Amino acid sequence: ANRMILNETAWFGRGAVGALTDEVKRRGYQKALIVTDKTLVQCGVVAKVTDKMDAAGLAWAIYDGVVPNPTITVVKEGLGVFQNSGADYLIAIGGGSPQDTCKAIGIISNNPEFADVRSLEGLSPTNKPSVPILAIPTTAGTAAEVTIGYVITDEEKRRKFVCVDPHDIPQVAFIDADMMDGMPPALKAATGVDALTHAIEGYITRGAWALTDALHIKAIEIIAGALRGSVAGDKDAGEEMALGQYVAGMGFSNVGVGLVHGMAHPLGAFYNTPHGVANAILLPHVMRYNADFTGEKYRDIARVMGVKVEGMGLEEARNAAVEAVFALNRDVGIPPHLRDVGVRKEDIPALAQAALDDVCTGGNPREATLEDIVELYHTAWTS
Amino acid sequence: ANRMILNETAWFGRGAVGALTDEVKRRGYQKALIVTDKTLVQCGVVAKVTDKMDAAGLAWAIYDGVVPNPTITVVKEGLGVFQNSGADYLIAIGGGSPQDTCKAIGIISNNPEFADVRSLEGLSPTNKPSVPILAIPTTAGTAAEVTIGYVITDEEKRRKFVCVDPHDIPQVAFIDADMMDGMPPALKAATGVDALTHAIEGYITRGAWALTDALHIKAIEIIAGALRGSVAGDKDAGEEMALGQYVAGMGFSNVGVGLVHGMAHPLGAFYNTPHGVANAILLPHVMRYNADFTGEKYRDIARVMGVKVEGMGLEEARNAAVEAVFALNRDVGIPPHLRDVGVRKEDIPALAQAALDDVCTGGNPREATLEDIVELYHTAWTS
Ligand SMILES: NC(=O)C1=CN([C@@H]2O[C@H](COP(=O)(O)OP(=O)(O)OC[C@H]3O[C@@H](n4cnc5c(N)ncnc54)[C@H](O)[C@@H]3O)[C@@H](O)[C@H]2O)C=CC1
Ligand SMILES: NC(=O)C1=CN([C@@H]2O[C@H](COP(=O)(O)OP(=O)(O)OC[C@H]3O[C@@H](n4cnc5c(N)ncnc54)[C@H](O)[C@@H]3O)[C@@H](O)[C@H]2O)C=CC1
Ligand SMILES: [Fe+3]
Ligand SMILES: [Fe+3]
Repeated sequence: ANRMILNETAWFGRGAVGALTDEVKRRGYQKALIVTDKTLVQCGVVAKVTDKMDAAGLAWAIYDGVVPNPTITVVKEGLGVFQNSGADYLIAIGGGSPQDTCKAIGIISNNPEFADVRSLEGLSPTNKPSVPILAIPTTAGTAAEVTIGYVITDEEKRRKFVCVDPHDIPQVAFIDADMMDGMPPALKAATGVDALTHAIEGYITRGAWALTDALHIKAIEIIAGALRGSVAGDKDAGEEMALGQYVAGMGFSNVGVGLVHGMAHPLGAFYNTPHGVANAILLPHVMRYNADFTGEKYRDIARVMGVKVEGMGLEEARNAAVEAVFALNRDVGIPPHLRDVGVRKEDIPALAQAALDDVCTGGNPREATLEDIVELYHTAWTS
Repeated sequence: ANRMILNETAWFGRGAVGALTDEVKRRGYQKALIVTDKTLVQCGVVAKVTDKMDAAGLAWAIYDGVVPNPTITVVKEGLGVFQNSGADYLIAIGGGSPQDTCKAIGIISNNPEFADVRSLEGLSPTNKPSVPILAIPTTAGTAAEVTIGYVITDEEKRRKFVCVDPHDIPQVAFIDADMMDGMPPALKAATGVDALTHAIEGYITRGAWALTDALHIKAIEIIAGALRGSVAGDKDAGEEMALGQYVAGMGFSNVGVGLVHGMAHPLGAFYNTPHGVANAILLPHVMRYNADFTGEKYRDIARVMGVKVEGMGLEEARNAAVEAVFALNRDVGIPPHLRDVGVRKEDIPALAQAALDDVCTGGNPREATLEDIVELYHTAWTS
């Protein structure tokens, strides 16, 4: 049997954070800890929420110490703030980094034996649900608001580790493009191809089944249709991306991804490479590696990405899907090589071992060896 | 902004009730009231759940007094059992009737100011969540396990009233075709076209948007592909129908349906007509009435119902969709006229007024007058 964890309550569309004060009142919560970063405070994005909260007379404190690729230290700092704040719920405002941080705080806060943070890794044997989380994405996106995974950086060990826990699922997600319009184009592009990577790896993952297939192929269609326009600054394209990134989550959270996420995590841990950029560069190279274990599914990808696949045989359609992703990466200004974003040749053997041992690699529809991952990094390295 | 209420946790596939004992233990519940009917006790379908529960050492009581089109009297009997049982949670085993009954008991049981049952009608202003509900459908189906609506019969007033409450959403749904194989073919057919009706009315409802559209058109595809085979007794067709009926719910619960449900509720209340059979007879007639306010959407329906649309104008495609539903109704043995299932000509004026006042009618993409609903019943009535 296949399990689906989803958000019990989700609000979709420009103005969706408009619903938050009434959700909080109907739930009887008394005080929020908002988990976010200095940038979203600075740019006035957190204020879009706190202004409404203040107008409704709802108490909030704020932790803004989250850094991209959130570390064990960030989780413990935020945990310390929550525990002294008196908060009875959490509001995650940000991308993956604040949202994963918020999941770790919420879990540890109702399961205090996990406050070392490392022991949460894998299928966390938590007894209690997370402190309730209201999740507000500001990137488009990691789909953190609807996934049961969160990823934390162990600095001492130089590795991103995955915590998977149904207890961490947010009680409400607010998917509101107003909260996303301030993303620089490069951030829209990087988080866009992240979303696309989720949808494409979810579509072809070992555990894929009819429902996740339907969700994933619709998310690829929405993302491929909207990203160029969103990066260009189109309003409706921004709103489409907010939805597409989410729908991808509904799928990949429940069945997994593959070697792209597997190979992107070591780059995060070694170099602090943004997750989306690492995914964007690796995606077409890994799709080429996977092509022969994906049945007719690349034909579907090619079609929804606007390639005329009528008549074109399966081998040509598989290549047109890989090329449509190369073309998207170029069109939205993602650098094409790992060397352009600070990766070192010398590190590839160690990166490849960490990629092979990454839990996300298990979902890849083609069995990867150390030497295959070594070769793949070398292919993404430089011309 | 658009809201989605879904199941936080759902298990899909043959053997899905296999997960119930683990879900109960993880949740720390002490004692279930199972809400069901004498038929599912008699046919040994309840035992498929209680045998696993007994093997896991889990306490259960049982209320088996639910009748099709569950009355106020059934809700109060079940309420009385729950309140004296000591149960801390509910397991709904059945079709719409036990599942809607279980939602009413769960709500009333944590919201004692609604125990008259009539006051729950509409957007019930409940303060408290329902007693937690684990939902196990045995028909394919009403999608009750995932909807926020429930429908109760006021015998004295001769009317089905709709209660809409996010507090009633089941904590976990187990969608397990093993629990559905015992349905007589006529019940598979009647609940099948119910599922199809939900998906088609959801697809064209006034509140329809991108997410519900994707869910609905995928559910029409699954249902139209599997129903004939399921009615014939095909195993995999049965499993497909279990999924399709659910996916339809994920949509229509969150945006609504239309005039088919609106006109079927009076038949329930006047005659105790099965819901699905009334939906099946009315569906193609209402679809023809709606055709011109459905954009390109009947062309989508025609395609996924296996009509060759390659070089077909939208007018012809709209008619082929109406005809594909007539053809399905014939092939699965649904009587074609309202007169064949015990409706009276003399009642049509009163039925039409009750249909017009039914809250479900509001979603219809074409504004219905009394005269239009009168005419529609007359069209479905006889040769
Ligand atoms: N929880 C899960 O299931 C998943 C986890 N992840 C994790 O998510 C993280 C990546 O999160 P992302 O959203 O890609 O970025 P992020 O949350 O790391 O943020 C990147 C940077 O963009 C800035 N930023 C974010 N939103 C902005 C906005 N609206 N306007 C202006 N600046 C803004 C932030 O302040 C930050 O400096 C990684 O740690 C990755 O491992 C990725 C996918 C799935
Ligand atoms: N909750 C919601 O949002 C919705 C509500 N409904 C409600 O659902 C009700 C109709 O529910 P249905 O599921 O169509 O039927 P039902 O639950 O009323 O049952 C119909 C008959 O079939 C029998 N049966 C059910 N499963 C069986 C199985 N596996 N094997 C043998 N016999 C079986 C039952 O014992 C019963 O006698 C109506 O009262 C309607 O208003 C309908 C759809 C949506
Ligand atoms: Fe990702
Ligand atoms: Fe129905």
